[PDB]
Amino acid sequence: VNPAAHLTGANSSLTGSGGPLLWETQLGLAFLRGLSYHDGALVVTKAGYYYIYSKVQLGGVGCPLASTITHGLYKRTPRYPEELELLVSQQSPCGSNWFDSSFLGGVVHLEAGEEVVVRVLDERLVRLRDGTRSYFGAFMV
Amino acid sequence: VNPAAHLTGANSSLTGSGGPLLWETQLGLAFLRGLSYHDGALVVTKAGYYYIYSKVQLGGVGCPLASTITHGLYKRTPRYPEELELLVSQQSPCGSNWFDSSFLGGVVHLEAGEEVVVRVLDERLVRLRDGTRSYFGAFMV
Amino acid sequence: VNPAAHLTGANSSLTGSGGPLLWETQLGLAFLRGLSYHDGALVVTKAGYYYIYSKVQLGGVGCPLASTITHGLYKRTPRYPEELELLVSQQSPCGSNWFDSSFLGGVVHLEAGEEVVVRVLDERLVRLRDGTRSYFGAFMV
Amino acid sequence: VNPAAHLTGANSSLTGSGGPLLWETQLGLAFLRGLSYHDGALVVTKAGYYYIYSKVQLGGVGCASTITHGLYKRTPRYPEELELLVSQQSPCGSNWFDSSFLGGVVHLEAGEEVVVRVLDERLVRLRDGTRSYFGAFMV
Amino acid sequence: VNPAAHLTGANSSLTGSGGPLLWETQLGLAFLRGLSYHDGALVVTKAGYYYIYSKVQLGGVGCASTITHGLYKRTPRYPEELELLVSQQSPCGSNWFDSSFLGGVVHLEAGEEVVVRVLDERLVRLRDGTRSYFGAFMV
Amino acid sequence: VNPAAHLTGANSSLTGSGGPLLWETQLGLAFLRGLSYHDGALVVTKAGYYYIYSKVQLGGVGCASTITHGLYKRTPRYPEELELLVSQQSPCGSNWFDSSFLGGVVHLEAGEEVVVRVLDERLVRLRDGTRSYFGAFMV
Amino acid sequence: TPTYPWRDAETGERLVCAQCPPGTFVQRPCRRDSPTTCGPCPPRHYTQFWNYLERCRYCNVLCGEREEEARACHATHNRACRCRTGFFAHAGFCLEHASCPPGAGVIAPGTPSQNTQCQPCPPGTFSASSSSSEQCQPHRNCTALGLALNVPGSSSHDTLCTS
Amino acid sequence: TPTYPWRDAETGERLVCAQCPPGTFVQRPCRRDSPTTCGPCPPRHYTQFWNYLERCRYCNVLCGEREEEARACHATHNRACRCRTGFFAHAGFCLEHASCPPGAGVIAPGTPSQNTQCQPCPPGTFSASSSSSEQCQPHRNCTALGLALNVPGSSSHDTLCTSTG
Amino acid sequence: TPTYPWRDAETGERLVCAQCPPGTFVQRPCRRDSPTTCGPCPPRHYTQFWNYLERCRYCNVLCGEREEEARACHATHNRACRCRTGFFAHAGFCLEHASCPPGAGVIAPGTPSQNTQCQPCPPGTFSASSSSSEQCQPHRNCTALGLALNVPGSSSHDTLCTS
Amino acid sequence: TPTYPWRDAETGERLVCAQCPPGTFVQRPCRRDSPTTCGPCPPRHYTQFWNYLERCRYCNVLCGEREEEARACHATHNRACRCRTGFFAHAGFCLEHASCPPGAGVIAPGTPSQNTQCQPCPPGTFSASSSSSEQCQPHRNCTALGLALNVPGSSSHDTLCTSTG
Amino acid sequence: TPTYPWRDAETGERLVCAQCPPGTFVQRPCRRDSPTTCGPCPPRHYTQFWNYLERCRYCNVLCGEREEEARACHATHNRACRCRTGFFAHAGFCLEHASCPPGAGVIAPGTPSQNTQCQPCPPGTFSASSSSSEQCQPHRNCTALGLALNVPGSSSHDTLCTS
Amino acid sequence: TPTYPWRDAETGERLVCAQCPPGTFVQRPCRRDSPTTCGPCPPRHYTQFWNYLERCRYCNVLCGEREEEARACHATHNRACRCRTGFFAHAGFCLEHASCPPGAGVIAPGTPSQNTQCQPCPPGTFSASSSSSEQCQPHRNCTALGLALNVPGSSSHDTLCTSTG
Ligand SMILES: *[C@@H]1O[C@H](CO)[C@@H](O[C@@H]2O[C@H](CO)[C@@H](O[C@@H]3O[C@H](CO)[C@@H](O)[C@H](O[C@H]4O[C@H](CO)[C@@H](O)[C@H](O)[C@@H]4O)[C@@H]3O)[C@H](O)[C@H]2NC(C)=O)[C@H](O)[C@H]1NC(C)=O
Ligand SMILES: *[C@@H]1O[C@H](CO)[C@@H](O[C@@H]2O[C@H](CO)[C@@H](O[C@@H]3O[C@H](CO)[C@@H](O)[C@H](O[C@H]4O[C@H](CO)[C@@H](O)[C@H](O)[C@@H]4O)[C@@H]3O)[C@H](O)[C@H]2NC(C)=O)[C@H](O)[C@H]1NC(C)=O
Ligand SMILES: *[C@@H]1O[C@H](CO)[C@@H](O[C@@H]2O[C@H](CO)[C@@H](O)[C@H](O)[C@H]2NC(C)=O)[C@H](O)[C@H]1NC(C)=O
Ligand SMILES: *[C@@H]1O[C@H](CO)[C@@H](O[C@@H]2O[C@H](CO)[C@@H](O)[C@H](O)[C@H]2NC(C)=O)[C@H](O)[C@H]1NC(C)=O
Ligand SMILES: *[C@@H]1O[C@H](CO)[C@@H](O[C@@H]2O[C@H](CO)[C@@H](O)[C@H](O)[C@H]2NC(C)=O)[C@H](O)[C@H]1NC(C)=O
Ligand SMILES: [Mg+2]
Ligand SMILES: [Mg+2]
Ligand SMILES: [Mg+2]
Ligand SMILES: [Mg+2]
Ligand SMILES: [Mg+2]
Ligand SMILES: [Mg+2]
Repeated sequence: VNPAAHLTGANSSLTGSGGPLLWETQLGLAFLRGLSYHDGALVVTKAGYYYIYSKVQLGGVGCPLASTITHGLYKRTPRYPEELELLVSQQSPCGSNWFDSSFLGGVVHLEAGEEVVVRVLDERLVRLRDGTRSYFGAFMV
Repeated sequence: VNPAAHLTGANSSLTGSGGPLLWETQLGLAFLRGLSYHDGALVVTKAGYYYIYSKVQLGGVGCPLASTITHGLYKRTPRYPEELELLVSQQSPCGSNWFDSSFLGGVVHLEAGEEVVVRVLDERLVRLRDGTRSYFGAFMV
Repeated sequence: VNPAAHLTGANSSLTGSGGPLLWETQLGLAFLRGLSYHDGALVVTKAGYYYIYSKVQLGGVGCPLASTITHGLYKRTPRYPEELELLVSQQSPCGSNWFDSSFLGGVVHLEAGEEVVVRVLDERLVRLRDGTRSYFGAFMV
Repeated sequence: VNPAAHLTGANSSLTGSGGPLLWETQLGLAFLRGLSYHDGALVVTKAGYYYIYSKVQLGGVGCASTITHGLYKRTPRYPEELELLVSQQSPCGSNWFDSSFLGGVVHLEAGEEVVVRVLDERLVRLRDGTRSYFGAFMV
Repeated sequence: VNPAAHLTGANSSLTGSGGPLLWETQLGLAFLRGLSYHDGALVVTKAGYYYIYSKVQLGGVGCASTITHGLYKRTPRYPEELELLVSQQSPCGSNWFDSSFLGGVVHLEAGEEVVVRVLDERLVRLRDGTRSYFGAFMV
Repeated sequence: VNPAAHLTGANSSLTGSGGPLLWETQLGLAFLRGLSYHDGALVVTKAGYYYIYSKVQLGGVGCASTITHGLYKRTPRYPEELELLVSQQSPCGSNWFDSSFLGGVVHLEAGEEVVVRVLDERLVRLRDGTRSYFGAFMV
Repeated sequence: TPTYPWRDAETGERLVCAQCPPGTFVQRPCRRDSPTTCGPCPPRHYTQFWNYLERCRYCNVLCGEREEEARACHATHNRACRCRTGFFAHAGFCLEHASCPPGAGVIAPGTPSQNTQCQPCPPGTFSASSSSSEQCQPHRNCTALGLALNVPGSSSHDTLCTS
Repeated sequence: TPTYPWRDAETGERLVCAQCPPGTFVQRPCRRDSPTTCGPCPPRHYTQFWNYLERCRYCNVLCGEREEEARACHATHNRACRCRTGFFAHAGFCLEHASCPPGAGVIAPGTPSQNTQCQPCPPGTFSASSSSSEQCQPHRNCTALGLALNVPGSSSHDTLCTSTG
Repeated sequence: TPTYPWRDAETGERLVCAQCPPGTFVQRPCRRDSPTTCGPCPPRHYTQFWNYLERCRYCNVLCGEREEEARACHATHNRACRCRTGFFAHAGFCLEHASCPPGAGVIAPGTPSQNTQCQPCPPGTFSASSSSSEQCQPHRNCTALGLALNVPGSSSHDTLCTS
Repeated sequence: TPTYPWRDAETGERLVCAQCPPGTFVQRPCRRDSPTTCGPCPPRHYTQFWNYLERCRYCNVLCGEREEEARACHATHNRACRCRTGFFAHAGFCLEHASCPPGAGVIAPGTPSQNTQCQPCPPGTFSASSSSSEQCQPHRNCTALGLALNVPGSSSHDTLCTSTG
Repeated sequence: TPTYPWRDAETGERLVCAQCPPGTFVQRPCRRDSPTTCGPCPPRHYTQFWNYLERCRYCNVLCGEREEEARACHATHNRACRCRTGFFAHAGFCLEHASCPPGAGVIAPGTPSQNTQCQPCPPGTFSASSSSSEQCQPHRNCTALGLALNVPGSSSHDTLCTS
Repeated sequence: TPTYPWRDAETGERLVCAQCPPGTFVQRPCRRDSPTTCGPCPPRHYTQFWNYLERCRYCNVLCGEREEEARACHATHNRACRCRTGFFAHAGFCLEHASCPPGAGVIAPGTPSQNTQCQPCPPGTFSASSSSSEQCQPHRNCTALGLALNVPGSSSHDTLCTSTG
């Protein structure tokens, strides 16, 4: 059984806490197969190389100049008390109302017990609609 | 044999019918291995989790305010007479002449007989060049 | 052992030569497993279908009208004295200062001895930060 | 003695009421010579052709987003204002400034009044009596 | 009796021909006092220095994208127009308005004519004779 | 004989020094009648109320990004300029043009001088003496 | 019948004359003896309200290529303009009515004051065309026809059925 | 009543099973001797058509802070959203209803689908405020009031009369 | 004490009068016999420098809703304005002080001339709030508390520790 | 003649095989006793150089509605596109040739690579139309015609003469 | 030789005088007895056409820092300007000639009226430099040199060959 | 001193091993009888906290042409960048320090974090140049110099006096 997961945007996705986004893990298109989840982090149970990915749908009305949106995938390990940046985009997409989408994919090595989370600063620009526009997944390669 | 496919932009890609895009399936870089194709839909013959993906290259001259472009991957099942949205971006990329590209990837579970198609509204903003800029693929994970 | 690799943006990434980008292959997040590397090209040692991908982080101050940025993945074979385009985006993202990110993924068949490289024209718009924002990888499917 | 006048932007110039702008008439560069003033209007007392003029300085941040600046006549013979000279500008096209100038010759009778309006008044920026003003002279 | 005039935008003002603009000379705020008019030109009959002026209201949707508005003299002594006072504006920077005002004193002889041109004329928006006009008075 | 003047943009008009603009006073459309000139200033010799005016043509490529165009008085009774009439424009909102016009009546005594300034001067575009100019007449 | 003050031009006592009604103006002011004389507005002129004008106001309003007279010049009113069929009024301009792209349909048609209003076609409905009149229609019901499903429908394509 | 093919697991005979109606899904397929068992859609799920799903589609639609439920998740229909009062729908966003400035008035109040509609105040009427509900109202009529005209009105300020005539 | 030229209004010889000091103007010019007479500036007027004005300059400067008097009108100077607390001066406008978004903190507070300055929170530090005062603080040190690490911190969230 | 290494499958000897020329590909590799068999590129494919492909590169280039074939797919070259008449190429798009407004005239007509070129009408010439082919033409010369000047010309309107002198 | 009407300044009969040719103006109008007297244009002035001006037109045109005289002032024409080498005329401005980025080459050089024209380098060709003169050159032909292929070329890099 | 669990490989006893301090990493885990062996971080790597990495984190931070090293890669800290002289930091870019135009002067010079600060020249002062260091300076005072005023000054040009009085 090769591990895989795809987590979707949900009603509680945007905590506003400065923490990572939360996701649906069971309903509609969301699923975990050989991965676990905890407070928005995917939790690795099988060591190996994973392609991780995330898309977030952004949008707003005008810019506040703070007009750069970062979207990123970050690793947590219990051996070091800080997160490690893995894959990150900066967009300034507001160049009235606007929509843009940010995608991230790549392969990283992950040990059992390590976790990956998704952060967007500023969180308020993420637009949830139906679970198909913002999401977070991975599978082992 | 692990299923995979990569279908490319082609001369007949844009039908204008409101239907899904069509693609090349045999020539140049296009290929099917353990997947089939029918009227623009990839057709699953082996049940499992697939990472599906699509990129479309967009472009134009100015905006018509109708200035939001949706790009999405949609599932068809014979058990329900409507399509299910899987993965979707909204871009308003025209913020004289412009180019933008939209990527979508993610994992979904697909049964044999189910199909996946790619829709862009509005279709007229997709720019074909050579099969390398708009495309649609998948492989099992 | 299934081949995989993920190469990161590095100090020497932008040669200015008109050649392909260079990448880190050993340090931090960069790795090769059953793929080799040479002068910015990933070098295939095992024939098969690969999902290849690349992200480059772009940015600048205003546009020079030359204001279209191409990002692409290109194949080299020893049987033909020219490169083959595989996957390509055009962005005109500067529509003061701006940031945009371009992602590319897709599956291609590669023989042993073939190579894949990443080109951005114009190279000067790529912004390196820390190896997490511009990158190039692949794995066999 | 040829009637003439120049009124300047003042602290009380924007009443926020939908009415005309008010102005300074006495201090600094403001003056009246053979014309009178009343709650924002030049009041004519010698009939004749007058070149009238006004300039308003406009400004804001971002963007209903069209601005009219106009000179308008009142006569007590008719219960509505008459438009004399008018501009529409949409200059919000972060910070912005733009100036609007109007001048033209009109015939005015003793008792008729001229005033200045801007919609939206909110966009007028006063600084010192030199950027927004209103005046006239007989020709 | 000091020559003066104010002509207003009219229904027939844009001929589409490359020629000058035409104007109303008699009705509403339009008038002629010691000046004449002819196929769009003020015609001088008393020699002197004149303040001349014109304002055109401009507008459109989106964007060759530069607009000239100018006042020009004709004399029968020379087979080409002379430029007197001119502006270039590129205000298309969806909907937009902008106004252009020109005024200045020039010396005119009996028989000389002044006219107004805008390129591209297409961008002039008439509304009511108050936003586009053309006038003069001797000084 | 009623004082009047119209000075035109000239080759030497932008000194780059922070000082006022210079102008042509004699050739083409430029003239002086009962006014004098001196290193860019109209110099008054007959006291009175004057309508003064100026128009500058502005232009550039892209974008400190606010432009002031103003008319200013000098009197030898006080060691600083007085601002009379002023506009701020930020029209850079690739190529762009915009014109600024100022007119107004002020009282001037014999010996007082008026000048024109633009900051940043760099943005003034001369072409032919018709797009940037400076003048006055007594009223 | 309202009134205005007037001095007699030679006697100089305050008289109180009657104003003239809409559609008219003061041809000749009142005097010692006779009431105010009111003439009717010449063509191309008006007075909408009671007044003491010595000359009617000019019908000064002009309609552009994309406008028609919503009210003609009349003795008692100026002309007014509205947009022609096909255009609507936005910021003092007559813009063309919008089309609703595929996957979206018309809920309210365009009018002289309002643009075409659109929406995404809800589930079970479609529109396959850019159009400024075509609305969200419901999918063909394969079951209510005694037919089996061929290809499912979407917001921009009708559901298909087989023989 | 539409059908889906099946096969008895014991014998192997082809079966023609009945589909399930809106509000249900196939919980058990038909057999030679019992019909298809249709289950009711559980909370947060739905089926809106005749169908043979082994599970109901999820009510996936989320409503933002500026939206409320036009329709609830129900067994026969997904949830659906419209804009709250104060807001209207432009291009997938919920924007604030514009105010008409001074000199202009509301001809149609804004709705969930539609923005405030303003014309400029016609002659003899006015609006002095920025408002998203104030309409062009008619000028104080001094002649109808028997009073003397003090200052005439405009599109943005009411006519003023004296207190006598 | 500087001076200016004057003709006597009836005799017409060049006299050399004294100017008037800041805060004053020439009520009456000098003559044959008497020195220049200098009056003080009326209210709302000024003269900042030595002069021979027949009327003080008017305090012409106006402060807007978002400005306060940095200097009042005075006999010797015009009024001047600066931005109120909360705003700073950018292009002759008083804009609101910026907030630093999560993942970034305040290094220099806003003032009347300068906007809030921000930066990304460096390693080992955080800010979990949009704020125009809140700065980059250091992560909770789990080890310097005799506690084990629960969840690691980031530029926008504090590190957590367990019992 | 360039070469690629190979190996006889029966014996095992190294071979030095010949490459195939433009317009062909390797259909069969060389052997000890027969040379490399070069096949002609099949329709819709090409090879433009000396090469040892086992299959020809595909003619992948597509021409939009605003383009036509500058070159056809041929066995020695991919297809290639230029803009149709009426259009020129800016930044991968095919834009419409600008018109020169009134007061300005064409100095160079637009091509597939280049947009219309306009100057403003020099003295003694004019253009009265927006056109993408009308050049600045010289004013009616009333003195050359022996006629009296009626109205002088400008950069955008022709001089007018009377019908006599 | 065309003509103009004139009244004699004291007799007042219509005379028919000759105009003056380009490069000249009317120093003195014709009379009873003598033909029109034509003076030549002073410096800095002109008359391009036949005329009866009492003063030549002023050479009023000014060339800017990025312009040179395409025609000097002359008795019979005004000055005219074109762009200096390095710039071209776009909307009444002299912009700098463009560079063609790597992967694209020059087909037409810049001139005073036209910008540098570029294109993607077609197959078998390259340009490795941003430049406003450097064109698409063909790849090194490894086969036409008796060498084997090292690394293939692209639109922005030359093909490499080995010993 | 913080700890991580472990297990002797011979016996199987649980161990409570010591973590490694900033500047080190775990090279060998603890055993029943020897403590954890902490290795020094090799060049180009670091650990900034107490930790149990089997390898140090890489100094991944790169400095652009417009940046210099605010901090070097060190065993206890990653590298870090600030803008070079002439430049300041806005939104992840290093922009050039603005010049104040004529009529305005520097109140604060620009730093790596902050752009040039300009006010307009207050009365009795001036600046005649675009400069990123020139401050509003006071006008030549003709009365303090005993000289006659020639031309008054402005915010952008100095007052001029004659050479006598
Ligand atoms: C050239 O040099 C001369 C010196 O020989 C110089 O004259 C001085 O000008 C200053 C500024 O106008 C004067 O300072 C003022 O003095 C009076 C008292 O005498 C004060 O009341 C003034 O007001 C202050 O008050 C406010 C409180 O409400 C404060 O907030 C504010 O700080 C005000 O400044 C002020 O101090 C000074 O009196 C004269 N000096 C003499 C000797 O006359 C002149 O200004 C210089 N000229 C130029 C053009 O630079
Ligand atoms: C109507 O037709 C008449 C012809 O009957 C025509 O008159 C001609 O005008 C041209 C242009 O003004 C004249 O050409 C000039 O001739 C003189 C010598 O006589 C030259 O010096 C002139 O200058 C050139 O010199 C420069 C060198 O420094 C050159 O760089 C430049 O090319 C200049 O042109 C010029 O050639 C010509 O003399 C008259 N012809 C006659 C017979 O009088 C008139 O212009 C036409 N009118 C209209 C309105 O089109
Ligand atoms: C398609 O058509 C059939 C009519 O044959 C509809 O069947 C009814 O659907 C409703 C929906 O709630 C059910 O309550 C009824 O039980 C259905 N039919 C019968 C026989 O009772 C079906 O709803 C239609 N689908 C639509 C309108 O989307
Ligand atoms: C967290 O707290 C502990 C204090 O208990 C710090 O421990 C010191 O870290 C420095 C950093 O160079 C070392 O040199 C010392 O060896 C440490 N402690 C001892 C016992 O010697 C630790 O640095 C703190 N972490 C921070 C400030 O990030
Ligand atoms: C590279 O060089 C060789 C010359 O040695 C060229 O060889 C000729 O290519 C043409 C192309 O149609 C063929 O018809 C000829 O058969 C070739 N050579 C011989 C020996 O006949 C080759 O075309 C060159 N490649 C280019 C210009 O791209
Ligand atoms: Mg539709
Ligand atoms: Mg209102
Ligand atoms: Mg913060
Ligand atoms: Mg033309
Ligand atoms: Mg090049
Ligand atoms: Mg300075």
